[PDB]
Amino acid sequence: MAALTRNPQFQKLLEWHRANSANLKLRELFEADPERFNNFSLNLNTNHGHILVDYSKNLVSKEVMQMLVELAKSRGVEAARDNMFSGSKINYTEDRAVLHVALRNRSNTPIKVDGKDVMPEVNRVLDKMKSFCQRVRSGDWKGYTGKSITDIINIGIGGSDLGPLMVTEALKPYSKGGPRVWFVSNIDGTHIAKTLASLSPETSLFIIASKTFTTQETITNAETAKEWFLEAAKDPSAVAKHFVALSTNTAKVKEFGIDPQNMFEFWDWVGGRYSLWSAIGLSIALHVGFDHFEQLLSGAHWMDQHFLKTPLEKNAPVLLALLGIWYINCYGCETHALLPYDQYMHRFAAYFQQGDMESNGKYITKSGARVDHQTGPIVWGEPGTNGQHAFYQLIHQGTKMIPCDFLIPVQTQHPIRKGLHHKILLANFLAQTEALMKGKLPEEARKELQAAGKSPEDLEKLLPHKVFEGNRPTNSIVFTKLTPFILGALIAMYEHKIFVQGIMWDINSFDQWGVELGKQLAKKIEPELEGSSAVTSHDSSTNGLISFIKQQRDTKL
Amino acid sequence: MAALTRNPQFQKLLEWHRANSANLKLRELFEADPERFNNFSLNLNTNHGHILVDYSKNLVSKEVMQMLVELAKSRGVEAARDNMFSGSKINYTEDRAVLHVALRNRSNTPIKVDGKDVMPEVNRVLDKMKSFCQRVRSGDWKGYTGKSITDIINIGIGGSDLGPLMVTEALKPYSKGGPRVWFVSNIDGTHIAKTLASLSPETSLFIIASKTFTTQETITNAETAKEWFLEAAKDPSAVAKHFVALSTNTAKVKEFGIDPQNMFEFWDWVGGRYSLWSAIGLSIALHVGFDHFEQLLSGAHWMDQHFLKTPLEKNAPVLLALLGIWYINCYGCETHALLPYDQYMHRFAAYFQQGDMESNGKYITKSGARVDHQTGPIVWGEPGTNGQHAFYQLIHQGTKMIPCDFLIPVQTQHPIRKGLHHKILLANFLAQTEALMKGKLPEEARKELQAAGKSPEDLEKLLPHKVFEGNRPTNSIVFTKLTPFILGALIAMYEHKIFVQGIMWDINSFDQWGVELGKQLAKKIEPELEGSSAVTSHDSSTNGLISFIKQQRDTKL
Ligand SMILES: O=C(O)[C@H](O)[C@H](O)COP(=O)(O)O
Ligand SMILES: O=C(O)[C@H](O)[C@H](O)COP(=O)(O)O
Repeated sequence: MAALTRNPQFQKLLEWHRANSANLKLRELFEADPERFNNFSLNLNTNHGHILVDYSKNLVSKEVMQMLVELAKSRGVEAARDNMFSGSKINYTEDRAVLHVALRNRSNTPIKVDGKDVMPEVNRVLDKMKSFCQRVRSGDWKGYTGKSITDIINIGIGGSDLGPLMVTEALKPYSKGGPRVWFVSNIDGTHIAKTLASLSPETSLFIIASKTFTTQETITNAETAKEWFLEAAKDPSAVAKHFVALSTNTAKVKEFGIDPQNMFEFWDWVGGRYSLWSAIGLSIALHVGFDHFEQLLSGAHWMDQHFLKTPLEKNAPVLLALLGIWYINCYGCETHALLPYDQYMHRFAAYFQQGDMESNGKYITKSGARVDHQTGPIVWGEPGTNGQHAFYQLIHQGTKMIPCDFLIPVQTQHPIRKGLHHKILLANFLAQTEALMKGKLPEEARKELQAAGKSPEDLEKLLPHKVFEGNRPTNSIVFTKLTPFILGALIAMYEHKIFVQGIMWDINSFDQWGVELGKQLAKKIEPELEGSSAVTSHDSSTNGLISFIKQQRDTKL
Repeated sequence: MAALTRNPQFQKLLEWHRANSANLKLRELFEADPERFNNFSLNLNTNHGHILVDYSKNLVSKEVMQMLVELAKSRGVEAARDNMFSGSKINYTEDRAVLHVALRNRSNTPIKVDGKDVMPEVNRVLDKMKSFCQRVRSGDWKGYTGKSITDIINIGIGGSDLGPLMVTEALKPYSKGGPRVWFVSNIDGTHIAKTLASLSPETSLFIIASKTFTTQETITNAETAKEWFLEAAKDPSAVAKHFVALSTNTAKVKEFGIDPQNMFEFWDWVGGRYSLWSAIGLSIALHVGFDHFEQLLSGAHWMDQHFLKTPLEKNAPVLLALLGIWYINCYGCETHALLPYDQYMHRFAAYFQQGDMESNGKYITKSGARVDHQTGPIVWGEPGTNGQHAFYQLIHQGTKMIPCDFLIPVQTQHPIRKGLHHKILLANFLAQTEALMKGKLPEEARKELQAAGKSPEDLEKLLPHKVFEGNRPTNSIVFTKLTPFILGALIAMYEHKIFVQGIMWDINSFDQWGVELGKQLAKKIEPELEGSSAVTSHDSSTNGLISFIKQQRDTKL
């Protein structure tokens, strides 16, 4: 078996769930205890706004939370956290440190890897980013025909794309005066082609974002961009005014034709899905300004310190992690929905779909054992209120239990119509979790239909369809305003939630052998697509699909 | 007990699964049967391109498919389908016909509701749409200062938003000569504010899309748009030049102040999530032209005819439905992933999130009995190749079974670099489903670790982390090109998949009672947010969150 299932505190938790969970009814939990909100929420004062983590609408009692905290202690969460923060090589399959926390270590307390403090180099690259941002944003940096830069294009995929994309979308109001930012990621030629169609080579700056600098999609996209650029500029020296690199691989950057002076370095202990805090964040800093990028880092640092110093029973990422364990390993819920009531946060769910699933979508433990329990959930979601009109039907009246985190800023960036839109948005945010909790009893629906004027026949026909069973648990995460600082704190909070779950499951949150597999796969099929000859080298499906491609690719439509 | 679980063909299938499902291994199924692709795929010739539905990489034998087809028959799928097409009121809770098939009924064969052919009115509205499209696209339709329209803004939510958005995104290359299209949906004031910031009142035309014309989000957004417009135009009579309506409710359209000639009508038998084919698709027709809109309709009509005429055992939407039943009701898979290897299709998954989940996220059967089995899955996904770097880690190496549909056009709209990008994209599409099926054996990974120079100790430790169990089932759906016609067929195919699943579960795919409770509770909270007074009328969580909002909304950050 595996560490979690062999753990006596987990077996106690699970046994309690089997014996007692059917008796947990949210509506009744609240009625019985007027202090429920007070005892099952955290109001965090960061001194730059508050974050309220209200976990009271969860299927938990004091005893459940106690058992969960004991399990975290039994699973050695505190020691593991400390090991991450001190630069221990906790990425054991790759023998690497895990130090995204060093990237935003505003205190500058030394963090050592291999006896050497990483902070001087972290800060050197940040200084280089700051200087570069000033030069570009001021209009001082000129293109090959002597014009200021108007457009910045990040080329990268996965960890080198989604962070910068999500954050520049979320912090859009802070981009006034900054250059337009574009993200190219897919190898699909549509992505680069449609982007380049809107650009001038004279005023576009490309950012090639790649830890390895060998990823097929990114290097191919970069080469396509360079070819397009050089067709116009016709001068290799012009590349240095228009192409920069964010990477750990100096040799491959040089090979591509980028000046080492145009290279913004990061390190092997920065996981891609944890990399927006590093040089990978350059497009963020260019778009919103370095000061706002620093505020983002500072928010993360606040949350880092919260995670590091707070007792587990009052520790926000730990509690979120433990509630997840409860739903995943005791209730068996496959999914976790992230539902931010904020259009600017429209890529937040997608970001953590990567952050969570690539981290904890694992099945081998530190001991080499195959897990005999569930690990990471499927993470999904869309911003409210749109979701209410798309898939909430299923959340309310389907056959699935779906833990949801509802997120919203108190203050809107756009208080139009004297705040009318935000009032309605807030009302829906609140009402939805209330509804999921409370439901609507047959007798309550019966009274409603009676009042609506329905005949005894029509009422009886319609009744069961109008019943909401409720008891659907949510987190509500509410924050003063979505500033760069508060966003940094929220991202870091979920990063540490993911960390805690991974430790408890005894898996490595920080490798990605499935992703590494992917990068080895396409090479075998590529040459087989060339020419008209039939391919017989694979299974009949792969073969048949190739035959279809070859048969269909010359047809005129 | 419910209809499905009481069905003897279902009982046989479930019993077969219990006794035999451990014997099903994809690798073995292909090894034992060289005709597997040939017998477990459908190559559909539409006369406007081919659609290959390759379902061979699924955990099914000939016997399993036979059992599934028998179940579809004994659950009344053929009769239920015929009832939909004939205008029977199969939406039994609302007593409505279900006739999105009539909207695209290119044959013009009479379809009666209450003894009246609906086709004349369908065609009348289409004619009106065509005329309006000519007026706007030609530049003949002038704004209040006499200028041609350059921007169209659809305002709507859910069914009045996702379809038009997804289709205009997917068919972008077909929009030459068309006005720019914008989609405002969220009540969050960010959405309309950032949209209006980039527009001129002189050249913008708003399309107010609302079946009911009372949806709070849409009408509020519409009124905000009108306020912005009138600040510039300062003349209420100019509204008629810049606002049109897509509705079933003539009166409410008139109350808002729109010209009755500016109203594009649809009918109660057009479900919101099945509405893009109706007047709701006006923004599509404006963007890509009416001819292309007609091609979209014709593709759907082709698939309607395929669904209607084809024996179940070779009927594409039926087979897709049956595989889903197998994974949902026998394997217990909560989710279904849609993975288009196509940037233009980037909103396809979000569209069917509504189409699928709002239809089949249900728990009450036709008899009024509660289901005692799973219904609709959670639908999710992002375009390839991006997912390969992000959540495919979990698909390959997690603890969840996740049926995936991989979709791709053979021909790209942007064959840059002599087809290099598309070759790579196709190679990845093919290699990923192959790898999901095959995995990687210990003997294969061992040799890789050996060749990489890993020590005997390191190899031993790394090995299980590098092994992939495989046996992960997929569908591959490959089509000649993503044209308006082919896109229409693909959407219609999934519509009918959803229909078949709904009939088999004995649920109503066409109502949405589960949105009501959240709406009611939001109306109650809205006025409570105003002013400084404490709110105590709810549970302590709702009260506490409101208190936090009132306390935090005046804080200056
Ligand atoms: O998402 C993945 O983990 C990586 O970030 C992605 O494969 C890109 O890798 P690169 O930064 O080395 O190009
Ligand atoms: O998604 C829902 O089913 C509806 O389409 C949505 O609420 C919009 O309703 P309306 O078209 O009546 O405004």
